[PDB]
Amino acid sequence: NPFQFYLTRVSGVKPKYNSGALHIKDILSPLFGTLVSSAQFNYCFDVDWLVKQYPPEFRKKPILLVHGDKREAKAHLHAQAKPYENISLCQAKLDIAFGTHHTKMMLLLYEEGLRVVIHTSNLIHADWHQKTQGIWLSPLYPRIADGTHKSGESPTHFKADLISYLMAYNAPSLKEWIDVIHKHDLSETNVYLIGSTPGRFQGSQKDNWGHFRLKKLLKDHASSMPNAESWPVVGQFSSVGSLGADESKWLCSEFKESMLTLGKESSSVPLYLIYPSVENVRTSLEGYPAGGSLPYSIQTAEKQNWLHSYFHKWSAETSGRSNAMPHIKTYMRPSPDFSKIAWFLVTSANLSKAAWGALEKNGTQLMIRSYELGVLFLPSAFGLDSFKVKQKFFAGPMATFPVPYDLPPELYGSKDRPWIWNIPYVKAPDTHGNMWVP
Ligand SMILES: O=C(O)c1c[nH]c2c(-c3ccccc3)cccc2c1=O
Repeated sequence: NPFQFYLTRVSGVKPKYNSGALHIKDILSPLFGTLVSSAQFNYCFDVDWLVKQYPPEFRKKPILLVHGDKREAKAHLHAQAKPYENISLCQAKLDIAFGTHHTKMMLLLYEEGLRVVIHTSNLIHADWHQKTQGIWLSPLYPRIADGTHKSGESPTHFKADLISYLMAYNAPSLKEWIDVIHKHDLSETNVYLIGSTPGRFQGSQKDNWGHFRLKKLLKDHASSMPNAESWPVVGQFSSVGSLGADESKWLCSEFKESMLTLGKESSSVPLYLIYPSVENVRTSLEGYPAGGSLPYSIQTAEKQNWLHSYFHKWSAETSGRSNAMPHIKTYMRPSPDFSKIAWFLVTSANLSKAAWGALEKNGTQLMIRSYELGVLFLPSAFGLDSFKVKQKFFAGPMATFPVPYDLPPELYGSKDRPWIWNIPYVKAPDTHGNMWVP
């Protein structure tokens, strides 16, 4: 395969459903490269656990943890890392209220080159145990010879775009990583970077981030087809923000409008949202505790009951993961019969204005609260007009894209409810025999 899109290993499925999956120990193995230094961008860290995932011979190499924690949470993280003299920390600035550092990325510097890993898992045991999570693995990027002057840039502009993302932090520890990236050849990269960074962007900067970044890439590098209006949009996520009193406020006015962009020319497009029902969580491998990582609050939900008529169950027989609750987030554009897709995005971004941006100041400014990161797969970047959907995620032309859940998505039944994490479920017990009492 040219796509290098993986799922994490799931404890409890048959071996055939983990053949081709990756655990964090696999990613950090010496088979991938001889580690010199690494940077771990994430939201939540268990530092004792994380160091144990590195190979023993690499556990004293420098590690930088890039996080967004403040005040007592910041102190707690520093306390976790103090026993490890080789670990440094970088607090990403969050100057807009209610923002978080959600980006999940590894920079892995080797003797042999550099690797970039953009993924969806927190650095804690539970996120790699029984969840559905996504990983994109970059090629091994070779170093540019000292004295040679080459750009090292890809046709997707990935090198410049990754440097731009890191520059937004304005952090000394990340200037060091920017200099590392400048020294490597990333020309083989076949994905586009889609990032969010906190701020208020107008003018030339409007298209740099968030859903306007996605819109710009789809305008420039995808083609519109006849009957495009019949190609649905699918969004699949693990959390939902406050989207407003009706769909016209944000979901179907600016978010969907960016997502349905194709080509440079100038809505009844079906919108499918995939989000675990209560029954999905109850019967999952983890049981109700899986809902601890699906943080949809009742306060938000009760203000937007209109949204739930868009919701479809989690189903993933194609990858044997129907009972492995999703923490991956994906967005894609399938054909009307779900046999092809016009593009696929894997990202940290949930269905929220904080992650994707919301227009302000009479439509002239995009305000984003959070850091997010994902990679976009476009057929044009692979010499194709569309991707055929792989029918079985782990089965065997390698130009078919491995969609990790079932299509078409299945609408909630009349008795289904979206998982809401801060109310009790006492009607029926989970796979471990327990109820849920927040
Ligand atoms: O990395 C990620 O995707 C995650 C980000 N926030 C999470 C929260 C949370 C939500 C609101 C306020 C504080 C915490 C709770 C449970 C899991 C997550 C989580 O998994």
